[PDB]
Amino acid sequence: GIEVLAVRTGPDSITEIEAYLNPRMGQPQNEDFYGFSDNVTVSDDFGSDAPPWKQFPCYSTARISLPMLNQDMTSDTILMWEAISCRTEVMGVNMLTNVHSAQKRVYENDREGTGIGVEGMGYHMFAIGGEPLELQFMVFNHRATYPAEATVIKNPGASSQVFDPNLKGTLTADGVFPVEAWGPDPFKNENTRYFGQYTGGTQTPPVLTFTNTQTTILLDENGVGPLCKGDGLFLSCADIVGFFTQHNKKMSFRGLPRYFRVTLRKRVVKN
Amino acid sequence: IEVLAVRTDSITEIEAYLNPRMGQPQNEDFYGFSDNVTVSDDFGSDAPPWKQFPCYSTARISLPMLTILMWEAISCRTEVMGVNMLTNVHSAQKRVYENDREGTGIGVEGMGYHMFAIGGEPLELQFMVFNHRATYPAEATVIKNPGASSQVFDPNLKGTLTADGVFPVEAWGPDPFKNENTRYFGQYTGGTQTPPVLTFTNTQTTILLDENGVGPLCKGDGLFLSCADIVGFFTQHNKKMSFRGLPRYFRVTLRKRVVK
Amino acid sequence: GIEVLAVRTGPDSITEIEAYLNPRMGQPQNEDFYGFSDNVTVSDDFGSDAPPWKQFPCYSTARISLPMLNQDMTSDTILMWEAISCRTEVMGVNMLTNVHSAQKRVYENDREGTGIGVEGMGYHMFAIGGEPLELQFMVFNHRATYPAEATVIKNPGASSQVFDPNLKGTLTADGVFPVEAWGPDPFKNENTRYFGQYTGGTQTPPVLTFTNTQTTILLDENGVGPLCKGDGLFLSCADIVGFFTQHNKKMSFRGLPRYFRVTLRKRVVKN
Amino acid sequence: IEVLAVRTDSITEIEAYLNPRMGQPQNEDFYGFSDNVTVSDDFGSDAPPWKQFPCYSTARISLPMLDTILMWEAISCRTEVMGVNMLTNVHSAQKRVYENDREGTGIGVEGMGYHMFAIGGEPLELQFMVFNHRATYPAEATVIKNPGASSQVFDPNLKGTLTADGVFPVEAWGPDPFKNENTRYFGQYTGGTQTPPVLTFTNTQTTILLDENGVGPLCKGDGLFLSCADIVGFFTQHNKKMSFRGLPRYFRVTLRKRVVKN
Amino acid sequence: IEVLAVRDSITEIEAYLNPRMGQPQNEDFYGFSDNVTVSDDFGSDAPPWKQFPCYSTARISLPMLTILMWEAISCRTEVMGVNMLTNVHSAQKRVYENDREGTGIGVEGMGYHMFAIGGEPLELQFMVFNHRATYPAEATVIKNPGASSQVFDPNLKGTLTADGVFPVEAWGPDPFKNENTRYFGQYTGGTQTPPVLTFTNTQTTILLDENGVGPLCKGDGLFLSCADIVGFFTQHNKKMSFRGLPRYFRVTLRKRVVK
Ligand SMILES: CC(=O)N[C@H]1[C@H](O[C@H]2[C@@H](O)[C@@H](CO)O[C@H](O[C@@H]3[C@H](O)[C@@H](O)[C@H](O)O[C@@H]3CO)[C@@H]2O)O[C@H](CO)[C@H](O)[C@@H]1O
Ligand SMILES: CC(=O)N[C@H]1[C@H](O[C@H]2[C@@H](O)[C@@H](CO)O[C@H](O[C@@H]3[C@H](O)[C@@H](O)[C@H](O)O[C@@H]3CO)[C@@H]2O)O[C@H](CO)[C@H](O)[C@@H]1O
Ligand SMILES: CC(=O)N[C@H]1[C@H](O[C@@H]2[C@@H](O)[C@@H](O)O[C@H](CO)[C@@H]2O)O[C@H](CO)[C@H](O)[C@@H]1O
Ligand SMILES: CC(=O)N[C@H]1[C@H](O[C@@H]2[C@@H](O)[C@@H](O)O[C@H](CO)[C@@H]2O)O[C@H](CO)[C@H](O)[C@@H]1O
Ligand SMILES: [K+]
Ligand SMILES: [K+]
Ligand SMILES: [K+]
Ligand SMILES: [K+]
Ligand SMILES: [K+]
Ligand SMILES: [Mg+2]
Ligand SMILES: [Mg+2]
Ligand SMILES: [Mg+2]
Ligand SMILES: [Mg+2]
Ligand SMILES: [Mg+2]
Repeated sequence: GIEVLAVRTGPDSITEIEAYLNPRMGQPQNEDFYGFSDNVTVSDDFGSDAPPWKQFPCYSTARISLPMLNQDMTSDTILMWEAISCRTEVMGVNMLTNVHSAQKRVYENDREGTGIGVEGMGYHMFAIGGEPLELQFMVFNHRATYPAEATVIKNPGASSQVFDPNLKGTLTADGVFPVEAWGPDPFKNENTRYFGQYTGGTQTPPVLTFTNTQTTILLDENGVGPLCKGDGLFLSCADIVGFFTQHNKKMSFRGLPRYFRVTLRKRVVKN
Repeated sequence: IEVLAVRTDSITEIEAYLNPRMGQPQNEDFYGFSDNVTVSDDFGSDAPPWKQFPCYSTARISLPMLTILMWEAISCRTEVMGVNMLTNVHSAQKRVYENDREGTGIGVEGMGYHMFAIGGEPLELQFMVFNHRATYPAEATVIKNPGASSQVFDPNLKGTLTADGVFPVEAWGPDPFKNENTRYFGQYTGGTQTPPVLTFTNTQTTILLDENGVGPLCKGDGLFLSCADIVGFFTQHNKKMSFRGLPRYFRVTLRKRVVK
Repeated sequence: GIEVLAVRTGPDSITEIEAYLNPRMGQPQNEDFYGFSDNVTVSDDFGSDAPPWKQFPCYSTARISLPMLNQDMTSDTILMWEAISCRTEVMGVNMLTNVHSAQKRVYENDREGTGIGVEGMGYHMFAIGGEPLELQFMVFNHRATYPAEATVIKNPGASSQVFDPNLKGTLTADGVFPVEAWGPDPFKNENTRYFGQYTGGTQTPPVLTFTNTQTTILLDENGVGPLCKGDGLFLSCADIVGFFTQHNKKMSFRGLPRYFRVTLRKRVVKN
Repeated sequence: IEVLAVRTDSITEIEAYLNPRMGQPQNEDFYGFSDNVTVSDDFGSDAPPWKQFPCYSTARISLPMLDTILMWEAISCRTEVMGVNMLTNVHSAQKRVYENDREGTGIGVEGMGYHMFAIGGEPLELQFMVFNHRATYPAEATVIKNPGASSQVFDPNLKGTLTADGVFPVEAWGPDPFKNENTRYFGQYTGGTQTPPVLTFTNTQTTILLDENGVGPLCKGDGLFLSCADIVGFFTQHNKKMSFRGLPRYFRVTLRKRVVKN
Repeated sequence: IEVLAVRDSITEIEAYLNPRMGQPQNEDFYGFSDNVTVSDDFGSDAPPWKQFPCYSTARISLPMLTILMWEAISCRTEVMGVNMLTNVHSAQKRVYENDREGTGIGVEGMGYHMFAIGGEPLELQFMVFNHRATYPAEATVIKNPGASSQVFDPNLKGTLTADGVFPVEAWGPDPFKNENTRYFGQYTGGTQTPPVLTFTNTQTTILLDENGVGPLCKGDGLFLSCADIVGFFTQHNKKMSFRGLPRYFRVTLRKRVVK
């Protein structure tokens, strides 16, 4: 319900922020497995499914405080920051050339060859908005009991295995909304742009690109970018690269951090 | 229909979801899945049990009440929702190293079949089957005794998608000889261990205007949405496999069109 | 050597035709395995190679009779139908979601899993022309003895395993020109547009798309579409989806029919 | 060459084919194939026999005879790998999908695709570069002898030109990006041995050969130089012996008369 | 740098960087790593020198020329020697090893292809798979980098100032810096992945930023960097080594007036 008016265009009308989101794969920060999940355990049935904390990835999010542009918030019009473009890069793609660190080998029976490296599912998504990303709760198995550390809808019922219009949330906190339990809500997010790709498998080769030359335009079909409510820019992502497999065949998620550059301009809006 | 001028009050937007109809009933523990797939020994004794195969999803959306005016669908967004759930490799899945009782679950793998249709009347179907001798269950809507020509194109074997969750995906497809008033789109990747590849964004708008600049015209002020979204197979520890589906989001923008 | 003159415009100037071509994978029409080849047998050497009839696919073709637009064919100029655009779709893709019909199972040793469905090579091609598709004879093994039912160059010699400028033909008949022995001739086909893709393997997943929204322009670099000599529109195709594998490991080609919509306009030509 | 006005019968089109040179002799039963590939135990005793490895195809096309002089300028091309249809053959003496059961189709052609072509007004300029510098190439092949360890990466001394058909090994020579000012080249490599081959064909694709300055290859000696290599994969026999399989390439080239300073 | 107008005025350079996969130049395995060994745990992880690839880099001296600077406006780049990967006879594990039959498997596995063109050294972010890895003395790394180095730590910076000693697995381009460099990278992982490479002399990449300004060559130096891991070479005894290829650079520069 924001009435959008004129773009401002002077030499001081554009700002740029840069930010990083570290991955939240499960293992705690400042400890030896930071960037990984704990070794994944698998239930015998849907009824007894209770994934332990640290064994599954959660979304990354941050609110970036922008310069406050309005001396008087009672004026007939105010300025808001409008996100018009971004650059985003998955960082540390270089580290995936490591095939020597405690990895199951290509020829395990012969105790020979390189490590198999990271392989399996890729889940890469990011979102840029003027308010938190709007979520739809949806799970593979509704009878999964998520641990206390996680933010989920408890006892969500059978309808949560597909679309249930009751089961909404917002990405309000870093490292607690499980990736497997929440996704972007296309019924909402009028003030956010999101982008995602899933490549499944457990032996799938990761495919990643990185360049500082690619800009994505964030303007909608009315030429309006995300408008930063309360001078807040919301960045969200998940970057599951695949799995790390140990000699003893235990497997963990590996994630990478994401870079964001967002170019914003001053937009007059009705107040 | 004699189509005259675009009117300009004059624009409306609708949003809808279609849940998948993979075979297991709603409001029960396996909703979103088929029942475990059984395989016949030969084409002559081929009776796929009810709940073991996916069916099309469909709905008619009631549009606001209205020479006549008709709602003309000019653009859409669509999205397969719940892609996020496929990051689950812990729920009762055959493991990567089953012989060692070790590794993640293998997750959902195998065939992707993704189709959607938006029109001003029900989707017109062409009946076509892998094996014409398959005996479909009573619950399913099929052409009985369709004959050998139903394994390829037979101009006689027509239908319309009039009901949700009963038209088998494996027996019906969009009819390219009809559907002048519907746009449809479909992608198929086969296999049983194929990596699923799904994308999601809110930045993709598809224009529904034909070559004459005319969108689907909503007969009886009804907008017809149809889809099927098979994501792949769920494999249990005991190697039983079932279809897994996901729900689809629709946004359609419509405008008032004057017609004769 | 047709001298092309003015395009006719106006409400009488365009016609649209729709047609289907059923696949010719080997098994006879109106019998239980229509849409399939017979089970593929494999030779022990190139010298003894003699593929039986029904075991290999052939090209589909039709000549569509167009409205006869000229009352007098002796006039200094006549009208010809000129194909300017087409839509084409592989029909029946829906059927490949069948993994229950007598298929080798994913876990055959456990008698468990879905069927493996249709997997392996995809060969998809179509042509639209004002005359028969012009062909180049070319074979994997020149010593192959084709059955009497098939149209081939007999005793073609070693040069037929690569390009031999002598080994020309035209796609004059339906369901008899083996796919594996004939391909489009890029030296000819001035009045035909053809398009093809091959994806090999026997375990390769089929990849097919279908929509009623995709139009292919058929005008050449001079703005001239295929001109229908004698009011005949030539449609050709092959749509090998992959193989059907039985429980006993016998394998057969599976094909699908193709839809054509062709938009034609009246073109004046010299006569 | 100082380039002046386009003098545009100012236009000519040529068509040609280059048969592959996979190793087995022409006019004999395995034409299009290599001989069955043998693998060495180590880099120090590595001598790939003649016929077991592919070589580049090349031809010079004689064009219509012609202060300043006229030269033919190639402005566009079509090219096509022909015979893609033959790869639907899964019956000709092929290892079977279920060999232990003596059942299934043949496995067909699978493995690496190496597809390159070049169109120039002089021979394609080459850079010598090899997997293993100690490989002993056969007498039939054109190689740099004793090329040194440098030749496993870039060495500026190790140059050649593609002057003859069917004798420059693909695995020892590639296009030189430091040269080829008067040639356009294009290449694609997909590796492996069981990789699915992917090939397309159409007569609706034309490639523009003009450079940044709007000049196409100028045909020195009124000669048009066509080169290629089209490895589609490996043929596997019942006894697991493997051989390269190649396909011929079509070229159409449109040329116009260009005035140049003599 | 305050950038004024585009100012005889154009120059072109060509260069190659040979790969630094680990085995020494002018010896029989130039282009390869040594055979890769694998640790039993993250705690005892000490990759020997020559078993892992490092970045290649060179500074190109530009012609002697408010001030004027050289501004890189376009490049061509190509991975050379793609032709050599058609070799399936040179001491490779056979397709049917049990039968001592078939071609060699050739080069297979991970592709890492990155290049950068700049007016100063490439700015690096340190990031490693396993922070407890002990890199050998020959390598340039951050010693005892801590758990934060397994993801993004803003304290863990370098610049690519030396050829063949910055491990690819420890350094990547820093998106927080590199305002005067253009970098491009693609990774495809796995150990049995088919390599996919293209080559042509018909592709030119524009190096101008959103303000129409290319890399400005500080001290009249042009900085070229790359890593081109094509995949692994597998011997009959299943030992595996990195295989790299050299990269070609063409760069077009123009004279630019700056304050
Ligand atoms: C053991 C197992 O995996 N059970 C799963 C169950 O499979 C059975 C089910 O698919 C039925 C059809 O509804 O078919 C088979 O059971 C038959 C018979 O129908 C049943 O009554 C008897 O118990 O055993 C028979 C042979 O097993 C399948 O085993 O399916 C459910 C979903 O419907 C769950 O997946 C359950 O884990
Ligand atoms: C058995 C078989 O597959 N035969 C095929 C034949 O393979 C031989 C061929 O590749 C030659 C080199 O020209 O090498 C091997 O044969 C050697 C020797 O050269 C030969 O004279 C002797 O009889 O056998 C030896 C091996 O023990 C290969 O077996 O090659 C042709 C193609 O050239 C056919 O593929 C034939 O089926
Ligand atoms: C023996 C081994 O691989 N140990 C792992 C260790 O695995 C643990 C698992 O065996 C079980 O005991 O649960 C705990 C939960 O924290 C561990 O997952 O995990 C650590 C990293 O967490 C490391 O991978 C060891 O090598
Ligand atoms: C037992 C079996 O799988 N039968 C197949 C049948 O195979 C036949 C083959 O075994 C041999 O006898 O030759 C004939 C040639 O016409 C058959 O190929 O084939 C039919 C299909 O025609 C069917 O697949 C049976 O199940
Ligand atoms: K930006
Ligand atoms: K819309
Ligand atoms: K024969
Ligand atoms: K041409
Ligand atoms: K350049
Ligand atoms: Mg909404
Ligand atoms: Mg119609
Ligand atoms: Mg011709
Ligand atoms: Mg040069
Ligand atoms: Mg910066």
